[PDB]
Amino acid sequence: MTIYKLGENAPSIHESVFVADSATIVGKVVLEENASVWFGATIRGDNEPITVGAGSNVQEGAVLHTDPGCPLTIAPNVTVGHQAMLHGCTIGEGSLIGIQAVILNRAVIGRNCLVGAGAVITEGKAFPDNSLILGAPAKVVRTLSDEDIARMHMNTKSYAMRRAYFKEQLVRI
Amino acid sequence: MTIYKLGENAPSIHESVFVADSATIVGKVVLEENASVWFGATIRGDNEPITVGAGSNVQEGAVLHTDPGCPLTIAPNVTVGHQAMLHGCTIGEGSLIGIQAVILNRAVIGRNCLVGAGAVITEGKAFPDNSLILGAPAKVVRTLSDEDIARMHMNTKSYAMRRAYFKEQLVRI
Amino acid sequence: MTIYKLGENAPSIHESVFVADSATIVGKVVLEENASVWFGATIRGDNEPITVGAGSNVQEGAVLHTDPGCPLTIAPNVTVGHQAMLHGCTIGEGSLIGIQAVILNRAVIGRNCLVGAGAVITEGKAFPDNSLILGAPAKVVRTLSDEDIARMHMNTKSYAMRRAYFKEQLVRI
Ligand SMILES: [Zn+2]
Ligand SMILES: [Zn+2]
Ligand SMILES: [Zn+2]
Repeated sequence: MTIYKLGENAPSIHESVFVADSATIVGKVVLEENASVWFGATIRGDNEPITVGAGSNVQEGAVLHTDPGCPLTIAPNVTVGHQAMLHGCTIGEGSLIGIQAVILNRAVIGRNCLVGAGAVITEGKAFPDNSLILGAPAKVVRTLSDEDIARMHMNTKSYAMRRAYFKEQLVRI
Repeated sequence: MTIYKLGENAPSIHESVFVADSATIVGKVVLEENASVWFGATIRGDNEPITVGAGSNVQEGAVLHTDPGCPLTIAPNVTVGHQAMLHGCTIGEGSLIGIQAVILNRAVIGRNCLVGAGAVITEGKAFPDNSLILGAPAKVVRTLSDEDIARMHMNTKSYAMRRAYFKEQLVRI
Repeated sequence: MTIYKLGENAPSIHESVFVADSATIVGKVVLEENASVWFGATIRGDNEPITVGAGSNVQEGAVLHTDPGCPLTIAPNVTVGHQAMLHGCTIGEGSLIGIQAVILNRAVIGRNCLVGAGAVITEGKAFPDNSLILGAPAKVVRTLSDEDIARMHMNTKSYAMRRAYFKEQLVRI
């Protein structure tokens, strides 16, 4: 596997976590219960700590990094889509980060936000809870409905389930 | 290698296929004759089936996935560029998907289309044959010329050839 | 590791280089002193040669490729950010390529340029030294200040240092 200890800092991974063999986890990284990191994703905890909250998933090729003074915190029940890039930011509980979305240092995404695929959130930007954030540079286009939020959570919960399926039914050929 | 069987579903790969050691193939995936999947690419067939048509290539870091009710079908002679992301869509024969392009569920790209680098095709969008599709959200900017189409195909055919070269002349150091 | 010889062409890597185990280096590739290639990055030297200048870094998931007649040359002291894609272009000394930025064939980036995250530089575009290049298609928005340039270099130099730390303190778990 690609789980690495850097210096004296070794990842803290809950047993229930699914970490794909090609998912790189380095240094100061905390992966909470029911979280999952997929193929090709990389979580490099060499500067500030990086936390992936319980029930949260980090999909294929997503890259999580930080810079000094910019810890990366992903709250519980969050989906980080394929190829996304989170850099030293804060993601609120229940949010969904779209495919290839880019979020830079100091950015703060509130609870239940949906960041659109291909969006780019610049450094220091803050967004209120339940916001649909689209564009590059991204901005709040409107508030999400109960349905939007419920579908986002359904996807995230589905991944928390898929996690167990991959842990017990995935066999190399 | 990173070829995985998920549950009872194992990938169907034609012997002529080139699958890079770091290319992840999981579950319900069909890779037809002369297709090729490069380093870091991931094809996750855990929901709907994913088919890569004969003579088609999936370049470095591209990620192919689907959601229930949204199978991913890549027709023959198609090029999927580096870092692209295809999610539950349909790609017509002879097309070219640009670098980092993103195509979401239910999108349908006709035959001989060229999707520009960095474009974003939203869910459900459909585009006619021979279209040059650019933007995010992407749209048809104009019809491609015989030359445009011929150059696209030349690239794809070149990859079908490069496939054999890598299968027999690539040696780990 | 993922260092590959293609045909008769084998990578030329300076001993001081840090090459992550999952970093793919193939064929005609030259990695100069103090350069570093991170997890999931791929440098495919199967067409034209690809050179990574001394003290330059190629971050997670970045993909470097070329096409015939389009060599890829990355000058010394350059930072290529996470998930960037450089295709047959020329990057001037002291520059910084932002996260997920895409630069296509024949593009020329002068010395000390900063390409913004998510930008897309089309084929053949040329940009003068000390330019802040943003957008897709990207363009020069303004000249960088001494500070901007100095901070860019600080990041790149920091990576040249981090390189040694990973070479001696990174241990698989
Ligand atoms: Zn970083
Ligand atoms: Zn998906
Ligand atoms: Zn290429």
